[PDB]
Amino acid sequence: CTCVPPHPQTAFCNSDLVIRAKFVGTPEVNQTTGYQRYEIKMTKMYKGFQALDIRFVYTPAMESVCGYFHRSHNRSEEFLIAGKLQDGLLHITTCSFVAPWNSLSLAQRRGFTKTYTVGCEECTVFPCPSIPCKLQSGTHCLWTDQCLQASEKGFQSRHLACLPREPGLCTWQSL
Amino acid sequence: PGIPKWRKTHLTYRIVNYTPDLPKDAVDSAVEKALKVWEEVTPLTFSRLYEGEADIMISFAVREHGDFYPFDGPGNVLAHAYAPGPGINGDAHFDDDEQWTKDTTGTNLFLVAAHEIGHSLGLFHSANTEALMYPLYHSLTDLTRFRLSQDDINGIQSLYG
Ligand SMILES: [Ca+2]
Ligand SMILES: [Ca+2]
Ligand SMILES: [Ca+2]
Ligand SMILES: [Zn+2]
Ligand SMILES: [Zn+2]
Repeated sequence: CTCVPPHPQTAFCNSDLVIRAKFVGTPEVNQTTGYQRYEIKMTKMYKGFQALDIRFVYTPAMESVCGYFHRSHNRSEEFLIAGKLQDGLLHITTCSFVAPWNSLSLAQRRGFTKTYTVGCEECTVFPCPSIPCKLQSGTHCLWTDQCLQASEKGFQSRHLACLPREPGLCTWQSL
Repeated sequence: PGIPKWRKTHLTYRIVNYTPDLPKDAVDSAVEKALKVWEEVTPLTFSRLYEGEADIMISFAVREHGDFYPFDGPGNVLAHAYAPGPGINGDAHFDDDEQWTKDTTGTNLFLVAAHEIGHSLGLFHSANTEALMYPLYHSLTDLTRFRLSQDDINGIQSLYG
């Protein structure tokens, strides 16, 4: 399994659900489908009010094939989960944006809560691997953090949103 | 508790499939080099097959794809592989919704392949950011001076010695 985990704003915009939750049990493996599921208590929801509260998160049963394995033993630690809705079930991979709420920056919590959704419709955080990167559009913000863990630990990831300054134009801004 | 490793030391591989982002040739070199990083530190050996079923089947796919775990378009998951075994096991899948490149300008086919072959030989992810078996893609390797990490050699040599 090989990941380029997304910028938080991207994670917000492209996930079907965005919530705070606690991890309550051990996953159950379900070998008919190929997926294991965790039971979770949701504590807050930021994106996804066009559904049904949710009690489970699903993910690939093997690490090799991008299964999320939950390292923390918690049991009260709130985590931010950003995942897609497959057939009415919350799905994540090890590439998803999943992180302890407390470990996020202020600019990351503001933003998950309010700021990010401003940039979803009109703006795009485009991942820059090697510089030079090509800028494909004026509404693209180049993500240039080249931390190995850019998503968790990068400056732009931890402080900046990709917001419109005017039509046709987006730039990195500070929250 | 189950530690997967191939029970033979001679394996086979087949590139069943080709991405358009590269010549049908650079693709071969990529895979070749990625098999080679693991063969150089172990007793493992690799024969190539051009027809039939190999131990390690290498393919490019998009979205719905043909197993339990669909790809997701550009970004996030780039590839995945299965631990040693018969069938789908041993195989490595690459999301062709990335731009696969010889160098660093895109997603480097060699780098990702080397990691995924690691899975085909029975390696799990490394918590070490220096390792190839770290699950984030090392976007900044220059490739010129790429070497196999010590955590990685210990891993593959604990399996095949
Ligand atoms: Ca196989
Ligand atoms: Ca992908
Ligand atoms: Ca492609
Ligand atoms: Zn992996
Ligand atoms: Zn697959």
